[PDB]
Amino acid sequence: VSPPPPIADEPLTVNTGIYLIECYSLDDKAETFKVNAFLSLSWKDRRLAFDPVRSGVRVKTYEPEAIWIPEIRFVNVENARDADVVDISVSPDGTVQYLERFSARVLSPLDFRRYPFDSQTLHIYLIVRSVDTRNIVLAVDLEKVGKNDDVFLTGWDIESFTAVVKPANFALEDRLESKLDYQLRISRQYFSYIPNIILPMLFILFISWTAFWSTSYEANVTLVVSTLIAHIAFNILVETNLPKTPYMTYTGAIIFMIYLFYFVAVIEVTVQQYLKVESQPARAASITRASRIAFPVVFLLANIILAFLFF
Amino acid sequence: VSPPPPIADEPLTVNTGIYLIECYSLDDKAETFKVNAFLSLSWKDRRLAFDPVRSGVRVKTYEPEAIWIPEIRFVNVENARDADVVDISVSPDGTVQYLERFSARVLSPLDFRRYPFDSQTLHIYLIVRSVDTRNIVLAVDLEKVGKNDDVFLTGWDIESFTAVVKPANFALEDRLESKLDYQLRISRQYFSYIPNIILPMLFILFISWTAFWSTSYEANVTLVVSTLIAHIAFNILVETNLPKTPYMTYTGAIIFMIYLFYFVAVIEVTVQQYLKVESQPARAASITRASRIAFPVVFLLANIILAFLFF
Amino acid sequence: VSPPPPIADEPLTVNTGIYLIECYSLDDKAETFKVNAFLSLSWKDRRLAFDPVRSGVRVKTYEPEAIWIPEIRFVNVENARDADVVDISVSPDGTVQYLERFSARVLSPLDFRRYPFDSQTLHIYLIVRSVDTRNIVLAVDLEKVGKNDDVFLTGWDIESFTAVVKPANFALEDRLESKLDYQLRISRQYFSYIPNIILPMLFILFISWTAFWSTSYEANVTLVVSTLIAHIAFNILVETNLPKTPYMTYTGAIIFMIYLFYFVAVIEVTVQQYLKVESQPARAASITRASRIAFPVVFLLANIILAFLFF
Amino acid sequence: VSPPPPIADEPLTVNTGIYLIECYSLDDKAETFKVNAFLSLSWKDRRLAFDPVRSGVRVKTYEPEAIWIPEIRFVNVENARDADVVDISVSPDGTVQYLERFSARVLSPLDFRRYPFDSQTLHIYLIVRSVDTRNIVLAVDLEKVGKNDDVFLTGWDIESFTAVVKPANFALEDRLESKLDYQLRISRQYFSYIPNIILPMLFILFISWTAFWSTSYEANVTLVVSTLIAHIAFNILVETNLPKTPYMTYTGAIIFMIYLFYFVAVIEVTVQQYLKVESQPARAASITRASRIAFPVVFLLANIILAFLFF
Amino acid sequence: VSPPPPIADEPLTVNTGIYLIECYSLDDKAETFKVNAFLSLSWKDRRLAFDPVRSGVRVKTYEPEAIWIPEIRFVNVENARDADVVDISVSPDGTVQYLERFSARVLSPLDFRRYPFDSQTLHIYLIVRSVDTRNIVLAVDLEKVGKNDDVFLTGWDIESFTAVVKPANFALEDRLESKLDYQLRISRQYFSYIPNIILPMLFILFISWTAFWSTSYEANVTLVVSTLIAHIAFNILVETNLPKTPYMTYTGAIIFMIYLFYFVAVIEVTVQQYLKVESQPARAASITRASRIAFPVVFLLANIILAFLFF
Ligand SMILES: [Cl-]
Ligand SMILES: [Cl-]
Ligand SMILES: [Cl-]
Ligand SMILES: [Cl-]
Ligand SMILES: [Cl-]
Ligand SMILES: [Cl-]
Ligand SMILES: [Cl-]
Ligand code: NA
Ligand code: NA
Ligand code: NA
Ligand code: NA
Ligand code: NA
Ligand code: NA
Repeated sequence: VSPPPPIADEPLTVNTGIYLIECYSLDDKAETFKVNAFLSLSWKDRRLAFDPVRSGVRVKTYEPEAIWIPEIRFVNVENARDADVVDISVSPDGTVQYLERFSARVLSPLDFRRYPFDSQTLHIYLIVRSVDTRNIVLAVDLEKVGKNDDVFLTGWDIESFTAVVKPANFALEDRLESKLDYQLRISRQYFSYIPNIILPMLFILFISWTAFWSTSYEANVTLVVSTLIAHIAFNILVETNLPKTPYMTYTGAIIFMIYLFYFVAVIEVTVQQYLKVESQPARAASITRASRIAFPVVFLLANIILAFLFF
Repeated sequence: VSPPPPIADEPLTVNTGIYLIECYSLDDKAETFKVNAFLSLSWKDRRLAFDPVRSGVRVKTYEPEAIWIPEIRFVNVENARDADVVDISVSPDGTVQYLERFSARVLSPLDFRRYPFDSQTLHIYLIVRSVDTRNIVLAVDLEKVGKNDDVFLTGWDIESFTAVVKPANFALEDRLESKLDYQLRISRQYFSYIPNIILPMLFILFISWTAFWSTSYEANVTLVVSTLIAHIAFNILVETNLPKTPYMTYTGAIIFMIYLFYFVAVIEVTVQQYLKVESQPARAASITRASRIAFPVVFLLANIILAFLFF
Repeated sequence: VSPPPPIADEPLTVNTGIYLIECYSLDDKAETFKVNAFLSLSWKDRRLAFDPVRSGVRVKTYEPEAIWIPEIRFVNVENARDADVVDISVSPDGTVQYLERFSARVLSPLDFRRYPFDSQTLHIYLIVRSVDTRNIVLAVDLEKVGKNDDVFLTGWDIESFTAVVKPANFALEDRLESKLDYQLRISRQYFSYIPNIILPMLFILFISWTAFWSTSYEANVTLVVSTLIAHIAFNILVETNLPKTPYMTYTGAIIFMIYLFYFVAVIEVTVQQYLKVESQPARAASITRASRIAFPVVFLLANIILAFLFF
Repeated sequence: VSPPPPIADEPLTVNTGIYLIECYSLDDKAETFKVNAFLSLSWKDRRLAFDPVRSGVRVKTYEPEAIWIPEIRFVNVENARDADVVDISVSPDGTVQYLERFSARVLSPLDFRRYPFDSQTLHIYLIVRSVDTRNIVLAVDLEKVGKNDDVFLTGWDIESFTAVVKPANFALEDRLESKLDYQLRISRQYFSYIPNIILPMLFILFISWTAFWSTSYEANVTLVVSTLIAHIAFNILVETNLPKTPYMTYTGAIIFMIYLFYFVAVIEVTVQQYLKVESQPARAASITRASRIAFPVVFLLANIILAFLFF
Repeated sequence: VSPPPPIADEPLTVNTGIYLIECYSLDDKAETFKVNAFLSLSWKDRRLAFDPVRSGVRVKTYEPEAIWIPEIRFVNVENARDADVVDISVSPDGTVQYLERFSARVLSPLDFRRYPFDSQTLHIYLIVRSVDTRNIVLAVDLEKVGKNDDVFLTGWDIESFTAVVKPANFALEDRLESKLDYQLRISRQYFSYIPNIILPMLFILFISWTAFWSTSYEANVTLVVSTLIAHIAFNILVETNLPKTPYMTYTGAIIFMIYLFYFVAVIEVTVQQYLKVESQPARAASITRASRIAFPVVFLLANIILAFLFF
């Protein structure tokens, strides 16, 4: 079976639609998500036209093997989609209506700059390669784009699922390709990060600052070094949920900055002890009293500066 | 092969049944479970009618390829089910009895609010899409719904496996869909959480309170900070077995609240030391004595309040 | 192809055999194991009978497609077995000898009560569903049941592989099922648990008891709290190799009991310090001296009681 | 279908091309990467020649089954590539133009000597085995070699994708093999290693050196041993992201060297304490003062020497 | 298609060869490795003989379906090999030359006694089952056994790939089986274990011995307990890379023995403190001075004894 022949010199328009049934497994490290959806295709094939009066039937059902079907592929998939044809219907004028249900692991880059307060635009790129007899061009049937109300992506809020209606037409190996961009806009449910990572991380930091109300070097060393090790455990925990980025994320910036605070608290604790041994406790008392104000104040201002640069 | 023709204007009724053979791998993080079951289907196709006198047999066996079979799909599966046809029996009136054995990874959301004392209703949604020639509607044969006595889901108790007998019939892409809800009610075996997470977590918390019977700042700092780090290890352990939820779980609430207790114990330990250095041990003694009662009392009342809000 | 016809009203006997080639991947958490074996089937088909004088041949080889073969399935498998037919031999009387090689992931529950000194009975349940024309019943050919001498299951000793010769015959969805139970008896190689978990766990416990020969609260607090944290690391290590059980395991019971010992050692260390501060060191000396005997004695007796309840 | 016949005694030239669509999952431990690309093949088959005047058509489309196609394989793949034929076009002279889209897990060794500041040359080796009737030789069509602009490999920068145009022609099992080398040059995005591993590791090292401004043995022991344990946690973290190499990596060398610094700081801390107890604090003061300069100076010079040997 | 008929009563000899293309994923825990190789087979089928004069052709190419091919299987594979036929060639006398490329996950036991200084002999067992018409026997064509020069097994050195030329002929389910043993001799690249596990483990052990030059119980307790916890972290790290063995490995023996050294150092530290409190520091000084020599001396001799028993 060959492609439908043109009346003039017009390309063949394959109208498309994607109806999401399931969204699952958004893997941040892999920058992938799994999708279960309906792919609907429609085009005119005059060779398939019939008279409903003469044939009796208003529509004709076909097996994929019996007719020409455009080879539609996904650009950003790991392996070719697992697809199962649901129906093929042909109106008297030869308008074919094809429907298949598929599943696919989609590869789509994520911007982690504002993590865990980030929003993403996931993409599903549909593509068709033209043949020598005909140039094939893709279109969007908006009445056939959508998602099931129950569609849930664990740890994310689905905002919208739309299609950029004008395809990106280009040459690849001296043949025309027509590409469509289906965009799934999502925003991360940041909630759990607050009681599990953010507040525990602040609590251990504030505990290290109790060393500014202590003259005991041994206890101070314990407070600052112990909490520093717990900070390292949180840094390791966070970086295991994320891929390695060539930029700084919001959480990464805070986590990094908090090390400087631990480092400066060790200097203070060291200086205090040194002065007391040198019989200068009055000078050490001045440094410790200033630290009580300076550490929370510089921490609050540094955080305002960071929140400003990132949001 | 086309669908069976109607006598009047009646939809074709495909009776269904699901008999569970195996339940395994309830993945809390993924919100999935694996199932191995029997899917039985039954419909009338009068085109398949036969006379046992003329044919010899009283029931005819068919290969799936030989006859029209309704395209029945699962809504909430990751990939299309692994299925193997066991039997296709046709009786003289044209009634077809179809039996297949399948295995599928089912995606079903879980409510972790009361974790690890939670119950869940797992769902298996069966669906059929109508054709232009006929509207296909699903029914439940209750005599064909059940589960093997040996069906065990590691770490869970299976309560019941029933079907909501009235299908959800609705429009989807200008065709009718008939959906059935099969519900597997389960409840978590909370037992192991007690000696492995809950009691160890309470023991280390009670150990931190021994600081209220000590005047040694160095020892108190070690007791409270060391046990706090062990609490962080339990928080990390717990959160690795759970997905990130946009709500607070019972365990999460307790784990979070216990940080406040560690934070306030550090303040007490700091205050006590400060007063002793300022030559006010009588005042410090009053605060430490009150803490001995206040900490267990507030811990018990806070826990009663939490158990009330969650149960 | 239809099933063989009966002479009288007798069921068709399908003689079975399982010869293990490989045993691997006993996953304790999943409660699964992987098997690579031979499945042999034997039944009589009179339609297939021939005279070896007239035909010349003593046996006839067949392709699966050419003859009727009973649909034999495994009950407790994750997915249907990956099978490859090795041979089909038909003798003059019509006795068919079928041989296939298969691989399957078998789901079989494990009793962890005596872990890591436990023995298990793994099961492979074979099943056949009867047809309308004939009732099919399973039998065991003992000469065709066995295992390769080289069959090794990493971390386990294989004791025996036998079959319960009488099938479980029962009705399921108004048809007869014939089920056979093939039992693989294994016992855990507990050896490695001794130098890697048990003895390290006892060493750190005995190290905490050195606090009974020390009057230094600061050092005592370090000894008891540090070793307690190492105990938590062993508890976490152990519980990651096991599924969550609605009962107590042997190791779990010991691990749990050892927490009580750490808790009571903290009370002793606290009491001793308190009395010394209250200028009562003679009383504290009496409690520490008793603890030196009481702690090992109660530890040994509690362990004897536990070993008795579990074995 | 047999291979095309030669005019003289010339080998059959199969022109090749690889156009990358997706690059993903560069697994450092496994030394593998996943690829989704176009494989284009072109050869002449005189048997397929036609007159475009007589046949009307300018090109002829074929199904793979209809014509002879060379068996082209990948050398360094885990399993055979998952391939789907896109097009087969035949010009009037008999020049066949074959295009397939494939996905493959490619096994390619990595040099970790300069990790995490390393560059790699990933290889995709194409091969063809000659037949008895004809010797098949591979060529590169440079116009059919390339990559999608959007091609991203998480944690890496793609520099170039080129082919070594001259094949490696060699005998293997008394038949000719023609092998082509497609090279994907990449360089690691080292950025994230700086705030997550390198700077945290230096901070804890500098914290241990504060012991050189302290006369408190107890505090010193805590500072040096605690930071040493945090170093061990970083060493373990790093070595889990890398395979075991029969050579030293850059990071490995630094991580190893830093242990010697911790070991010598423990000797210093021990010596100081010993002298103070022996009533020689003047001598200890001289050693501690020298260590304040010696430790950072030797650390800086040792690092210059290492950076020189590795870069 | 039936097997070739014998001239006399001679068995059918299938000559075999395995040429390794890729070796990868030697999983120590699973005791498996993945292989990508060529399997070549050769046998005589007189029914396939032709006159080169009459037919013109010197060799005849066949599709697997067209002729009888021996069912050759691998004994120690997880699942049946993924195989693709490269060529089937038939000389005029009827000698068939079959070549296929395959990939397989091979299950082969490993001896960890000398880990990480161990050598292994990996096995690939080829097998053929006899038929009633003929006894099929396997042979090795040594000119067709080998490996690609580029064959690399990450973390291992490949020494040789040879075949035990005489098959192990035996009865299995009343048919003769012909088995061949292909042996891949490898030796572990122990290098990385030295800077990553062995030297770090010795450094922390030597640090605990600095307690023998200290009279500070509090500091001693910190030194010995902190380093002991780091030893536990190394024990856990090592045992995660290895399966549980019913014997002691070299590393396991050293790791275990080092616990006894930590235990005895705690006794010494305890004894020293006890004597000082009892006003016997002269006696404690004698024990501490002896320990300075005794601990390194007993450590060196115990290690010589262990190296002797294991090598
Ligand atoms: Cl696709
Ligand atoms: Cl263009
Ligand atoms: Cl074009
Ligand atoms: Cl489905
Ligand atoms: Cl099965
Ligand atoms: Cl390939
Ligand atoms: Cl095989
Ligand atoms: Na088609
Ligand atoms: Na059908
Ligand atoms: Na059959
Ligand atoms: Na301490
Ligand atoms: Na072909
Ligand atoms: Na064959």
